[PDB]
Amino acid sequence: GVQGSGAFGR
Amino acid sequence: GVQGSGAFGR
Amino acid sequence: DNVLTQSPPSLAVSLGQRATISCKASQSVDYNGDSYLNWYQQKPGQPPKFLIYAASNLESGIPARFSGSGSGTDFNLNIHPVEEEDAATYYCQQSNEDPFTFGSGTKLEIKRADAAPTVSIFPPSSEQLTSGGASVVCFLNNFYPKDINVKWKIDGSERQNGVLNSWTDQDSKDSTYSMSSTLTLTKDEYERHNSYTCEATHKTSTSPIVKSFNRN
Amino acid sequence: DNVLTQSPPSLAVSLGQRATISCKASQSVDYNGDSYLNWYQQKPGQPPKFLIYAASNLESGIPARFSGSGSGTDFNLNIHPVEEEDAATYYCQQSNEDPFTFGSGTKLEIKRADAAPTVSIFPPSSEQLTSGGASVVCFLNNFYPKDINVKWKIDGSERQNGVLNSWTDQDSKDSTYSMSSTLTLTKDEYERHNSYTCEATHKTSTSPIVKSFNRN
Amino acid sequence: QIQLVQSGPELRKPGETVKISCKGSGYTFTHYGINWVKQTPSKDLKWMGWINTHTGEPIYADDFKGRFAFSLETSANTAYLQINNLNNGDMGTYFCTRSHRFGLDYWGQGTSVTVSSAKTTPPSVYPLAPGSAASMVTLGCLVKGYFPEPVTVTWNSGSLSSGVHTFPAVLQSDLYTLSSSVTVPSSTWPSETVTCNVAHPASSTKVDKKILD
Amino acid sequence: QIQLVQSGPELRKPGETVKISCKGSGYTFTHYGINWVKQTPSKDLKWMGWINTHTGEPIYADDFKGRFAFSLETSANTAYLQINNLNNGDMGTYFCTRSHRFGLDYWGQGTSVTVSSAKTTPPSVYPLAPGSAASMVTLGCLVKGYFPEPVTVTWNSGSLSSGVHTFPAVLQSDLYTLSSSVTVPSSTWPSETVTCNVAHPASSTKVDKKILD
Repeated sequence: GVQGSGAFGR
Repeated sequence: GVQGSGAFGR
Repeated sequence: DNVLTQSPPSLAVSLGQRATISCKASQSVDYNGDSYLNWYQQKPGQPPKFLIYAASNLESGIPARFSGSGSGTDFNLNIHPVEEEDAATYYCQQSNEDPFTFGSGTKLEIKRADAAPTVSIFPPSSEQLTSGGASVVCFLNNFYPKDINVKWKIDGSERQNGVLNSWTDQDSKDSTYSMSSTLTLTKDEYERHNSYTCEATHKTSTSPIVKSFNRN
Repeated sequence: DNVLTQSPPSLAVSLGQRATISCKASQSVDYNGDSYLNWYQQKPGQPPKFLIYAASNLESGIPARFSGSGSGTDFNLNIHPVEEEDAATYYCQQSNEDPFTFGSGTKLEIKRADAAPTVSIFPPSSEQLTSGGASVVCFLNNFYPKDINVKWKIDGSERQNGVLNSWTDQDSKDSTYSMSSTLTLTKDEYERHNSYTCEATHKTSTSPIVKSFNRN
Repeated sequence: QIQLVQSGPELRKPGETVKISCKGSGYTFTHYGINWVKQTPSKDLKWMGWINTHTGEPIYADDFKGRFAFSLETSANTAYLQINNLNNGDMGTYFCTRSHRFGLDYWGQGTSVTVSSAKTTPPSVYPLAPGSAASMVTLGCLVKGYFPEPVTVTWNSGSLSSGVHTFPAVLQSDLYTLSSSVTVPSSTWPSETVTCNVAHPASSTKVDKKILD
Repeated sequence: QIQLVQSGPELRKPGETVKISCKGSGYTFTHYGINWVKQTPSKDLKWMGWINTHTGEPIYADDFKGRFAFSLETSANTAYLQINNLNNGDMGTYFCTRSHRFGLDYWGQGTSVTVSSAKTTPPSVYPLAPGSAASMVTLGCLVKGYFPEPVTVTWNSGSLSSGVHTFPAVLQSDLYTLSSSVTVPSSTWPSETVTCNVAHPASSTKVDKKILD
């Protein structure tokens, strides 16, 4: 795996 | 720490 | 010897409620103002854990939800509020005379709300197949209550032979149970059929829980 | 920004009961079927601990006594049964938009049965005396409730100046509080008097708790 | 940071001898007595006696008088339990514990003793990957056809453990079989490596099995 | 066995720079993002932004745009936070956290930053032994007249900890003072050695004080 958490992993 | 436990430490 | 009798042998307590465990000694353990009686907690795979000494003194570092009472021949361990981590066997022990003796323990079980199992089926691996055997594995994880029934189906027909089941001890964090069901066949027997089903009933589902694969 | 408001700012719950903490978002955190809202637990001196994600999903390894609910703008953390280890500040957090935001936290305090303090007085050490200072230290340990009052006496007369008090956070195992009281004098002032008393009132005692030494 | 650490699981044939160590650290070893406790297969706890670590003098419980010997190597901060002429009744887990004024405070982790004339057989370790047509994913390892107990199983050398269920072994046809599952987010497998680490001390085997799709 | 370990407490004068490291282990470092979180003195939590550990690209929260820089040394499995031109408002504890699909799962232990023009002063450490005329015994250490926070206190190098109360420091006259107590059975002191281990990173001081009657 996970680079961006939450909104950033979209 | 205590050599003998309980009764043995008497 | 000073025989320590515990009761009940086991009990189930709902989360947040009080567990009361009794220890009765056949000889008094009182000496010079103190009762030489200790309580331990044991979880499977682990050594006993020192909880309480001299009937009522909490060992340093132990939660104050544990408390002991009594003198002479009659002692109680109290646990309130009962928690998920508290699933264990509890043992009393006297140190007033040689030999030191332990009670035979009281198993504490935790009651909680229903939890639905997560059910996973696994085909034989290539590695085992190249060896001439075929195991099909089914995991049924984190359910409550413990009451479950598992059926194996081969091409729609129920298979009873060559099935071995195993169960975990109640989980220290969510108080659920888990089960593993393994169906072992020869490779030859395995390749003569195509569909393999692990089918479970648990009270949390109105229908059976079905997991299958095709050897295809 | 998406401002997260928590309530209450703090609360006290008796052991074994339910804590309910609310988080209200100024913007919806719903995206594609999921609420992007997480709960953390923080104890002083420690980083936040990941408890719950996506409103209601328990992080692996976390006790099932913690549970979350809600969607849109309105969320709750539930803790039942409340335990000694559960004294902490709890924070909600959204990840639906840049910047990620946290609530300002709800402090959970644990209510338990009375506990009497253990009170210990300590004279200045030789080492500090050779340096020209004199501190007299009093520990008042593992009491409940938090309500306590400490008086210093020098030769029977109450001393207010040069006293500094410190308190620990509620204990993670027995839910008690501890206090330290330090009276600092010059060596010269210290040697002009002989009896030093740390005197405490706590509700668990009908009279004050007196600890003294003589410089003799 | 005080601990008592014992030697590993032992397998012996009937009539043979076993010697078990208990090493204390984080305190002065010769200042505290060591007690020995047997746990039977049925889980009963039996006190075997104790050794004074300053004088070296042992005291044996009446139930453990004859074939049992407590000794010391104080330069190793270690106490030993020796059992001579082993029989099936000696099977169980043996614990050293430190003397406390009333109780027994620090415990070693246990040393199991198996008595058998059977040959050691190593386990076969198989990956359990989801079928081709199958947000959380469950994987496993099958550890098949070994003797004796125990085996130890970890996942990712300790990095994964909360999502793990390692099931008690089952005996069928004089051989043991065990399985272990691990449940992780789909964001961790297959993009990240997931491996089960299996050890069978009796056969001196250590196997790592990567779970692959 | 996955952890994020940060560098130690930092003291700087106004206008200076601080660089803080966060080292990840037990997983592939370049596969997970690192987020940075500030905790203010009043205990508010503020998300500062994140760095993609595969591309090296940082994203800053609007509140942390200007004097803050996220960087990497992937060969060290380490992410850095740099704060330039420090002011009093930058005081607080800074946390690295690993990205999770929804949340922030693994956290570093925190790195406190103190901004001050004051000189570092080492602590004086004094034993607290019971008076001559005084089954459980309480002992302590007085850690007096230091700057800045923090100090760390242990007892017997970690062997005693459950019986310990280490009290928050108090500020009087630009200097901090803290005390720590330890409660043990009378069977452990004075017959066994009890020592407090005090460290003040800012003054590079490490002191062991044996408690003697």
